[PDB]
Amino acid sequence: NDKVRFIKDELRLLQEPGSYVGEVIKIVSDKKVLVKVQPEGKYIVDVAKDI
Amino acid sequence: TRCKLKLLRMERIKDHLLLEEEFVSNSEILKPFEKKQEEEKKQLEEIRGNPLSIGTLEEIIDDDHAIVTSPTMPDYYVSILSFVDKELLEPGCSVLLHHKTMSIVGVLQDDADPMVSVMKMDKSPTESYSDIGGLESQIQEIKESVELPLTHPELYEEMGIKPPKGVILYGAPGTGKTLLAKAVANQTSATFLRIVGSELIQKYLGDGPRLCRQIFKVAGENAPSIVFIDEIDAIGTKRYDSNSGGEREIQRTMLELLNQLDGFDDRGDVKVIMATNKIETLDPALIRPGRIDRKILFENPDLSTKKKILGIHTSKMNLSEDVNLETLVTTKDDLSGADIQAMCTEAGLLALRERRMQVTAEDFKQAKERVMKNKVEENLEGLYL
Amino acid sequence: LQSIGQLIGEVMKELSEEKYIVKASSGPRYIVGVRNSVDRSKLKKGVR
Amino acid sequence: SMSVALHRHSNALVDILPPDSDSSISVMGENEKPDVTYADVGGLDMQKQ
Ligand SMILES: Nc1ncnc2c1ncn2[C@@H]1O[C@H](COP(=O)(O)OP(=O)(O)OP(=O)(O)O)[C@@H](O)[C@H]1O
Ligand SMILES: [Mg+2]
Repeated sequence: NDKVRFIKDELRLLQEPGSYVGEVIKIVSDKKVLVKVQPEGKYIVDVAKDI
Repeated sequence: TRCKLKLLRMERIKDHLLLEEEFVSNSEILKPFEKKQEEEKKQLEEIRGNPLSIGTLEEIIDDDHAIVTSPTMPDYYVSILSFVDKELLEPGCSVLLHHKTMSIVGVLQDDADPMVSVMKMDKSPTESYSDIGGLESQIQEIKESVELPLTHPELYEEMGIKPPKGVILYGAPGTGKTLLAKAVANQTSATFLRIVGSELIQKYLGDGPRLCRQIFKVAGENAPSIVFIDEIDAIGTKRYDSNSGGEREIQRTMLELLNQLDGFDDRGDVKVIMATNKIETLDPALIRPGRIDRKILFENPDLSTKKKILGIHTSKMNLSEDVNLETLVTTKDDLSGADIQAMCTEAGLLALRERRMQVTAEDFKQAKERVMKNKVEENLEGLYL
Repeated sequence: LQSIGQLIGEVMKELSEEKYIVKASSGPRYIVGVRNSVDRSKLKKGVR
Repeated sequence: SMSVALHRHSNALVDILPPDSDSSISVMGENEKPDVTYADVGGLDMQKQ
């Protein structure tokens, strides 16, 4: 039961889509931050529920 | 004791009072959100969304539209929308575009860039006049040009000639022109922008010139101003490769700067400081002699000058009671203040090596030996003998 | 119209008999499979 | 840091590659010398040693 469950849970992470990676340049006044996405351009984007 | 007590009195009441007033106000604001406010904030979210892509506003077309250029390679014809209008915008400002369907949904940047942050400074310079001490005659060419029309432009009007316009710091390394630029701008009482011209070089296209343009816009808001473009020599004329290039953008940047010298209105209120190693490290294509005014020629400290410079350094240096200033000056011949700076530091290193607190006269000779070492010339007695 | 175009690369390196490193003209390097139809005797490194 | 495989449509790390991969080809011909041996040499016997 532990083993079969894990092999399926890692598969579930693959199927659901990618991620990227930025660095916060500054904080803006709508509760969003100015990120520079390192391999592309900038995007201004909302905080998490843990952040 | 009592001088403490009085300051203590004032500083506690002002800080503390303020904290309590801020602390209450965050609640007093949030409780009512009825009527105008809720409506306003709600509309602004709806027109917007998430994520928002940075943009730049190239121009406005007079039909409530605009031409914008994105960080992605495409450029786009968009509608002007939201609370931000074309009256509230101005060209060359960074603007928020909604990702899915490109339209200006707002602004929060308001022309804030990582180049804009480095250029900004509206505070007084760090060095004051004769920190920077001495090259007095050199200051007595920079001050004439830079301080004087800002202070009273009147003088030139009564004289009956056009005011000065810019200065070109050029000539010897190691005279501190990169420091000197600071010294003067303090004295005048004016705002001091500082930007390194190496950061106006970009491998992206049309970006080079945008960065040059931001400088004069800022300069005009905070006028009177002295703008230091540090190292115009570093735009230079250089080339990265000639088989994959890099030497196109250099020209377009150099050009955008020659135009706003005169072309940002005939004013000595938009002063420039151009520091350069020599003029033949620049693009040889140039604006005429009076447009840049006086070219300020730095040369080697003479015997008197390097006493001054040396003296500054050694006061800072601790535990040198066995050193006499004059004798250092006797043995040495004319040299930059740069090499005096090194000799004093090499002399701490030697005395730290030895493990002895004191710094001797004898010590200093060893440091002279090290600095002078590879300057040797035997064709001096090749001609003389 | 029903046959459709095809993509060119070059065998960048042989990974396996049945796996090849190709470098696409479009852009990205790929690991591809080998069809029944193409024989592995034809496949080798550096061939188009 | 070395080369690795990512899925085409899942865009994730599913599989690993040797670092040997994605580097210069090693002899563009076949590796070894054609029928030419120490017999064919004819030199230079010492220096070949
Ligand atoms: N007038 C001065 N009084 C005190 N110290 C000085 C003075 N002039 C120069 N120095 C010293 O020498 C150092 C070298 O000067 P600086 O860095 O400004 O050089 P520069 O002439 O701009 O050269 P480059 O050609 O590399 O731009 C200063 O950092 C300072 O320590
Ligand atoms: Mg300098």
